[PDB]
Amino acid sequence: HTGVWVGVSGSETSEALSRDPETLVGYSMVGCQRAMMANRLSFFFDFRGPSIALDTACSSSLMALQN
Amino acid sequence: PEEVVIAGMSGKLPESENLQEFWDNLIGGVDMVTDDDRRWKAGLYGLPRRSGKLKDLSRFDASFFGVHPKQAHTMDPQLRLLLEVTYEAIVDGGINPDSLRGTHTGVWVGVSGSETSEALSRDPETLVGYSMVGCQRAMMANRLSFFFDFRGPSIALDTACSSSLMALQNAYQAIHSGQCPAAIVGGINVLLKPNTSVQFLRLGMLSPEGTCKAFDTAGNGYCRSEGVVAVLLTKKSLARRVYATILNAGTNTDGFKEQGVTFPSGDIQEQLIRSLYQSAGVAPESFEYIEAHGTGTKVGDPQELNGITRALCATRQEPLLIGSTKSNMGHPEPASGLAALAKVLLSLEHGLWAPNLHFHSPNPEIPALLDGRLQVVDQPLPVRGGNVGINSFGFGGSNVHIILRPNTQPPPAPAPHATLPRLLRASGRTPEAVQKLLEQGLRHSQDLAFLSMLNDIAAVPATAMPFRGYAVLGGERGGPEVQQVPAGERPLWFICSGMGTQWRGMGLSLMRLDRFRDSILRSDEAVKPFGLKVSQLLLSTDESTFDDIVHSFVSLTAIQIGLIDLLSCMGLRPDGIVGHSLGEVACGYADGCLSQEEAVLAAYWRGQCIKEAHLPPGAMAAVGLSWEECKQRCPPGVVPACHNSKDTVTISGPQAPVFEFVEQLRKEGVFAKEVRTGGMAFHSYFMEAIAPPLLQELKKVIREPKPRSARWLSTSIPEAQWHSSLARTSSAEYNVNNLVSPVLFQEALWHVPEHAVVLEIAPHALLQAVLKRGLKPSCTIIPLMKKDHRDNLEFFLAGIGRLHLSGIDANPNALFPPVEFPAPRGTPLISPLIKWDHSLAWDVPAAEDFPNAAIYNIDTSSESPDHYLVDHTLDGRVLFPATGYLSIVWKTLARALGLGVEQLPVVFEDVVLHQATILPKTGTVSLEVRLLEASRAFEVSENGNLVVSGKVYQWDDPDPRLFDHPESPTPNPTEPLFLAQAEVYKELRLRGYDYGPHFQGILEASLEGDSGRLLWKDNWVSFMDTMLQMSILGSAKHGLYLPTRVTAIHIDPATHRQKLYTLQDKAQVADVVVSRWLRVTVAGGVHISGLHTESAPRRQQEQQV
Repeated sequence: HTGVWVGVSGSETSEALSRDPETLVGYSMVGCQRAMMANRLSFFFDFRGPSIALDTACSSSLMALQN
Repeated sequence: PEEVVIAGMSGKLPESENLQEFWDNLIGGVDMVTDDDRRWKAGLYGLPRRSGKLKDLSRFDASFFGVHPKQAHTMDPQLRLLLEVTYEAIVDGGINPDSLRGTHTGVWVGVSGSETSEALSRDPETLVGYSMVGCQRAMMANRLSFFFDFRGPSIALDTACSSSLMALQNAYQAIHSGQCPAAIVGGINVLLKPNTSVQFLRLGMLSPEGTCKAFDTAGNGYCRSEGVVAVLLTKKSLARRVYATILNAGTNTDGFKEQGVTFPSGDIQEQLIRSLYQSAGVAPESFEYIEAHGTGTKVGDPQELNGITRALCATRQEPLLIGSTKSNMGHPEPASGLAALAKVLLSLEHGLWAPNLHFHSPNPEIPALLDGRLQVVDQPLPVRGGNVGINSFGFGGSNVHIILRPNTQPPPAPAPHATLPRLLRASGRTPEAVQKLLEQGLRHSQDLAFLSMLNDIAAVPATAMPFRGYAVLGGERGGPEVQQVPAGERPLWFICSGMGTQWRGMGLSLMRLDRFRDSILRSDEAVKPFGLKVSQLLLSTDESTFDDIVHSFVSLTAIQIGLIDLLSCMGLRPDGIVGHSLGEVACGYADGCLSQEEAVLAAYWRGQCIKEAHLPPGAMAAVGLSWEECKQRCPPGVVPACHNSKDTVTISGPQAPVFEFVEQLRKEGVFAKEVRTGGMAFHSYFMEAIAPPLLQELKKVIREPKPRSARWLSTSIPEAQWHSSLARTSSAEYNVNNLVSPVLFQEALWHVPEHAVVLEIAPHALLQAVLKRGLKPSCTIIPLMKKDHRDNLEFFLAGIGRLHLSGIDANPNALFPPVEFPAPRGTPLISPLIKWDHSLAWDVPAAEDFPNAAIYNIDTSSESPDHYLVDHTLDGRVLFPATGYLSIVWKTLARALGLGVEQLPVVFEDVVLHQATILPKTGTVSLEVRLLEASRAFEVSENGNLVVSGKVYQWDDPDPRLFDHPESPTPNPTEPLFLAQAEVYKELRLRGYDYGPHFQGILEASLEGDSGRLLWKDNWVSFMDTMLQMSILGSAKHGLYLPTRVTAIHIDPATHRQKLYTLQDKAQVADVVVSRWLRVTVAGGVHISGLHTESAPRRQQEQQV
């Protein structure tokens, strides 16, 4: 039941990959969406606990550690 | 731990402006997914044509939330809506947000989109720092914490499709362990960028039809939608209304899956559900309705429903109802959980289960539906009873589940206090909001809990909500009163009137309250020994009950003390206290220097001692004469009794001389009236004999004199003596002195501060006219009672309402018995009643902002740098000069090359003006320039209409020879006479050109018009247009000719700077030459050749008549 808490405040790669609607690819979202920062870790490492990505305005890492 | 309840709820959902419209759509069966093109053109990039979209995103009441207008435009629409939704949610629970200020209330918001930030941060040359503060995802919760002043955690979750429900679970955990007393849970989603929908379509999640047909065989996907919902969670103690209690809430992740990340796993959901309902202690058979995810996916639906079947339906006899709200409104990704929560709460409140749209045949892979274990809500099914389960499963693999216990508080049993009228006080940003609150409260006047909740939130400072209103509910009459509240604080003053106010049966109506009856009974216990029961006197029908002086005094004092108790029950504290004749004791009690027992006993002993004297009769009558004139005019044995006001004074003395003086005064026409003296003179020498026994009796009753207060302004002691011993302590001596001393009431009125609110504590507002006349005009007078009124309770409630309307804060609830909480199920929602100030529309990103051309806005406003264009009026209407197009094209070319305008010598060729653009008086016109570097061609357009075209390119090798002035058409004009500026422009006016000061650049021009001098005002457009004016000046043809084609224009700033020379003034000029043989106009560093001018209609409308 291990949980993953990730504090991320930037999503620039998703913005860059999805800019062009004609040639953008679907699986770009599965790899770039903020929620997938923790969900991908839980998927690979097979953790059944909470999988949350926080922003919380520049204290995201320490807030995730507190959680 | 403490219990967690859902105190409040609000939100804006697809095609619903509030929760009441959302319920009207849910129960009514109207599909909330629309086909319009509000966000972007339908069918873009092959996207589905249908999706759920809020009604309006460009509304926000910035002034209320302390946001400057500039930051409001750059703020994320999600946050703009979420601030209002959160405020609505807080009040919806009956909790005034001021109570939560400074606490550790937490804010958890589930947001999974930052489209607004991307649009505002696309231009590095113009983006401002506000867009970071307003649009950053971290500010979604930090802004709410900042405005509402919450000291608890402020996080913004980003798990997709579970962000809002995960936030609710986190808030539940925080409150459960005692970390927070209350929490704000929010979820927000708005559709702005089509590229995200294109990503979802490529992934295969979206449905071609756009319909989220959940639980049906034909499930192609889901359809996106946007919604904003906020929920207030509080411990059991703070909740006023409890929609439902959270028995347990948990979360877990699917972990590694063979199929992939996106493929849902039903076994993990089953484990989560089973663990939650086991740890919560709830048996599976208790459940009645399960809010499945129900996105309509061909794979997710069977997995989720089979997990539910294996977890809950294993061993329950009655079928388990299952429903999904996404078939009604669509799928808001992060705010999906809170939308289902809102649907469940509304269904529980109204007793009916909103059905699911688009369900026709069950999915064959779900055996539970075929054999009837799971019953889908096809039709509105009445609520029977049991727990409710809400689960949302993000597409990334994060699961969240919730167990609810619906509130089932039965309506309270009827009570006597429900019969009598109640007071409703409302506050709002605009008059319409106050009227809405008052009307909704009146429509449910019988509901005590609803009225109490409304009264709780109405206490907002007049700065935040400037419009206040009140409405007495259940009275014999009374429509709502609405009016604005003047800013600033207003002192509250108590004025207690003297004798002459008592009337038969006074105060019986007010005794149907509990506080007044309690005070009356306490007074009765106080003066019980003598045998006078105030209750019997008030209830006694005989008119002589208040004819007896002792009964009059005792009952008057008791009623005034009861009124003071009622006022002090609401929390009102006076700033000043003025007494007129008797009521000084009541004023003392209001101040505190006298206790109720002491006050009543002193009044009674006062009255009884007055009787025992049996002194000769003395009648006192008010006189229309002024104080000064009457006091010297008084006959022997008659003096001025009370200085009520400048215009009227009251005198008491022997009946015969007083009557003769009254008749004499009537002779003179001065106002005369003999007030009821009961046959005994007051405030005269007759009371001098009564002094000793009264003082001794008061000492018997009063043994511990206490100091007077600063608020109390003694009207029996002259102001010069306010430092005296009697004025220091309200001992028996003070009362005895006030009995015989003259009543200097008007003297102390001058000290009432401007804008004072005056409450006349008395059984009858006798001195209302005196207060009006003798008080500052800004002051306010409130009776609080009336003589022979049908129901004095209604009058008192109206007085309290008027006190509320004046900015003073008084809560009517304290008067009536407390209402049992939590409120009964079915109490009307309060969030839909909140109306804001939405007169202004704020900027919102458009589809054209996001990725998938120079623009110039010509603004003629005075502050605009292009204001000089207003001076170029042709034929009575403003036109953009052709040189204006040339200048903007030159600037665009300079920017393209990177050089500054003055560094780029440019060449134009084959310029053609297809149409003339007309600058409006108000607004702006956008001109767009597109350059083709390879072809050396340019094009100016307006609203997609071509206006100018030609060829522009840099001048590689400038030749100063070009700008040498050409040979004159005439070698020797030999005329000393020449046209000056005034004459030149008089001629041009006669032709039809009306140029203002900025475009009058010709200092002089030769008679033939070939050669002249031009000004140089540091402006290129004006200079080139001046050259064109010089060219036109020579034409013999009449009419209004305007440029249509220019073969070639050469501009060289270096030779322009070199050619310019200064006159005797500091102004700078350039010599111009026009050659009609060679069709060339050379001036300074500009060279125009082949100018072609085509006759304009020169027809103006509304010509002078």
